[PDB]
Amino acid sequence: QCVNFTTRTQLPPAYTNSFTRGVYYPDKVFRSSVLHSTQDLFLPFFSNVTWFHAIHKRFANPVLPFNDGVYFASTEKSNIIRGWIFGTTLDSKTQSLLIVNNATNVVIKVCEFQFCNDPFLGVYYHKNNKSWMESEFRVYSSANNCTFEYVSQPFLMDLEGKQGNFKNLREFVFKNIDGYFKIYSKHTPINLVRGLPQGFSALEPLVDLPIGINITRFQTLHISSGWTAGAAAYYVGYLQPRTFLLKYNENGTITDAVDCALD
Amino acid sequence: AISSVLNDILSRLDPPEAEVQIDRLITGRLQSLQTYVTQQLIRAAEIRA
Amino acid sequence: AISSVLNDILSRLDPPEAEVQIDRLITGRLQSLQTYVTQQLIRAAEIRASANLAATKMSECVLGQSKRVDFCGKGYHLMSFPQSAPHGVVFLHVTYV
Amino acid sequence: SMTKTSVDCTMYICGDSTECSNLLLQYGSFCTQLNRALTGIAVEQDKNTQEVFAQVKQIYKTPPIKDFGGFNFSQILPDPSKPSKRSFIEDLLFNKVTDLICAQKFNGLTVLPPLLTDEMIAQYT
Amino acid sequence: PLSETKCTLKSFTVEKGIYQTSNFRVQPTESIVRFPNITNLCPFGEVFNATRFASVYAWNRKRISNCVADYSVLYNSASFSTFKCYGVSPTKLNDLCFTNVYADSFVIRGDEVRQIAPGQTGNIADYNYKLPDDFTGCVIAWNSNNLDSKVGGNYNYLYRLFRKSNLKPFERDISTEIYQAGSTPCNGVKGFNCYFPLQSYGFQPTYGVGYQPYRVVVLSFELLHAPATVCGPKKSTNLVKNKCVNFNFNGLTGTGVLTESNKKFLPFQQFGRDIADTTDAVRDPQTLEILDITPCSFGGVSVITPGTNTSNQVAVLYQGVNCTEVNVFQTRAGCLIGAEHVNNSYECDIPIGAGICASYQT
Repeated sequence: QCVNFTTRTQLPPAYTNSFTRGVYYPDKVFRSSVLHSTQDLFLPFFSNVTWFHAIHKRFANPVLPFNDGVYFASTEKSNIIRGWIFGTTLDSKTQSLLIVNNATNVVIKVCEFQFCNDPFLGVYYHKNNKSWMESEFRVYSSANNCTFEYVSQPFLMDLEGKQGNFKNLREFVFKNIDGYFKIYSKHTPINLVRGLPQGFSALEPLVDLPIGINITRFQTLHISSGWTAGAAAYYVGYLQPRTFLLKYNENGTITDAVDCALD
Repeated sequence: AISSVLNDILSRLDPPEAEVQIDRLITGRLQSLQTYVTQQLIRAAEIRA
Repeated sequence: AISSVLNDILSRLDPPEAEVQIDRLITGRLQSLQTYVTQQLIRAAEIRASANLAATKMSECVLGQSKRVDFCGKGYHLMSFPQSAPHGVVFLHVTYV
Repeated sequence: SMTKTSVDCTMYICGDSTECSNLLLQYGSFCTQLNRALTGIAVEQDKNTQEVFAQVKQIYKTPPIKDFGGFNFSQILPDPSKPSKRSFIEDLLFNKVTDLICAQKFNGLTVLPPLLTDEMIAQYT
Repeated sequence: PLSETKCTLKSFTVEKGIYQTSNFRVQPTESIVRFPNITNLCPFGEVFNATRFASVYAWNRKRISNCVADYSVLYNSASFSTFKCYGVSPTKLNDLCFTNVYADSFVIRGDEVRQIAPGQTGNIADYNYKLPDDFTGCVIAWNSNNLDSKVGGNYNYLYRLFRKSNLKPFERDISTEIYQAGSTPCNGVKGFNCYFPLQSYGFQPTYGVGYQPYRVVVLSFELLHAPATVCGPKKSTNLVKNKCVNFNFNGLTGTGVLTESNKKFLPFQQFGRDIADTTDAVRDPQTLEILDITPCSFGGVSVITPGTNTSNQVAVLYQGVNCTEVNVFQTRAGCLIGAEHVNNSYECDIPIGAGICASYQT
């Protein structure tokens, strides 16, 4: 908590390309064999996303603005990301939002958090009774004055380390509508060496948070100074008022999307 | 509108209020007259053929 | 207006308040309906000219033998075979070249 | 000819509501003439087929013993063994020309059936 | 039906032929609306007995959802000074269902009463609290000048007159510090043609109505596409399919026949719509079920009768529908009553369509 990571240094702003990502259900309305158009905050196709990774001498825990909207794309074998940190001051001076997955459900709380130097999570020496359950909380020292709490439905999470190309893919989109936080979640296996694979996927709504707090900055949590990290890769995108064409199948899944102003 | 007779509109509502009721008739009558002219031009193309 | 569904408007606003909202929806739909009818009357005249030309080609090319050039098709006209087609008719022209 | 269509402004303004019907009375006959205009279109669609497809009032047939002088007319002649009389050429003409219509009928759009069916038109031909 | 053509043609002599007169439609016999059980009732009357309310920007909220709404204790009838309501009264909220309800209480001024309205601007509307477009309730107000008013103004309560930007619906600012007021940031401490954002009530009991306090209680309403958990005082009016009914499903009010289909739906998508952006298929919010929306049958009326000098016999024709109510015959055109079907073929006289012709014979 107090002592930061020993081998951590400053990460350079590396960029890469994201092809079809940014597509999501704009509303909860079902659709059957019908095409529609909509305008909302989107991630443009063939855009540039910032390359983020954690390797044993670059440990990524930056601070980026939430003002214009933020896109999450995480390509990881061990699903090393346990969640994210939200807030403005990101300290006990005001309230800040935290989303942490304990590998069973997702705990969402709004409290007064005491922010140390280097937050992080995870477990040590997994070889004995793994269970991948949150035990040591290294992110904040304490909390109080909690005005919001939420518990989601049970989830399945495999954090075990693997070798070779990337497998699990989790893409989240976090936005603010009139104070309501609308969360998108999708999980599908992929095969990735570097960059991003060529394909298409649809994002589904998860939970709507009626909090109403302003978030000007955010952080990322991985996995006390002697701990190392596995193979992790993820992105932070920026949403824009793009216009897409959303095609729907008979079951309501979007297999096709077209960005108007790209081509 | 309130009534088709304009003499009843001018003799009751105020000049600023009367223009609103009269405007509803003018836009309705000009559209009805435009519909008549539209039908005449279509029938005029049939009689010329 | 506020919305395009009267079930939401009539169940909320007052009769004097909803009267202005429904008046704009009806007037817009009456103008939208006249737009379709006007476009159909124009196509009704275009399809009539194609029908009058069809009865002319059916009589001269099929029933009889027409000497008109570029009417029954290229070449010296011999006969013509009509064929049924959806919303129309197909003419098989036999000519001498 | 084209597809016969019929539209009613009674259901077009809104259904099962006295609010639309009361205000249409103030507008009077505005869309009543529109209902007569589209009705006259459907009448013109059926008259276009009468002045063209049927030239004469008498029906003619092919002989059972066919000597055509060397030409083969079996392509243009319909098949008597089929339930619907169609030739080899009319089979392609029908198949190469292409629910959308059922969904539009829910808003008050009425598609009138034609005066003559596919079996009728082939019999005049 | 013979005289129906007389008024259609505006003549007392009806010539032979087919004429359109009226349009038949099947009216719904019952109303099928299905939503699950009630959770709790909102504290509509419990907030009226509070000693002191919060300010405009400080509004306190008690969260009780599932808009059944307490209908028992109602102080809203002729008990207060001024009644300004929108939508429907809270007595009628028993027929409607809302997702979440936030009960708010605040004190405003005389000139700030007109600024209260859903989806509207204003000094306190944009900069402090804005009503959502989902609020169908009444705005309750009463004159507190005999209590909260003090000599020389009451500075206990506060309000924020200025803010750097307008607030979105459902947004709060509790900051009492000095921030940007106008469009030009003055960088903290007041000056450089900026203004101190926080303000205090100047309520004087001896001045006019604009300078006097008014206690206002508004219960925030939320209407979204999420499934509703409550229906009325009574719920189901148990479903009987294959009948014309008036349905309200997941907030979609319509009239049509309810049938079961094979359509496969996603768990997170409640209701579908066709290419016309109209209700197509919906799901049961109470239990697990899939219903298809089939609108009730309708069509035009066709009258087939000979001339006035021939006979008075009239044959009514229904276009493109099957007659289950009702010489009742059915053809490709539809239900035809008042006529006899003849297998023999005759010259076409009265046009019918779909390969059918009618005539007056023996």
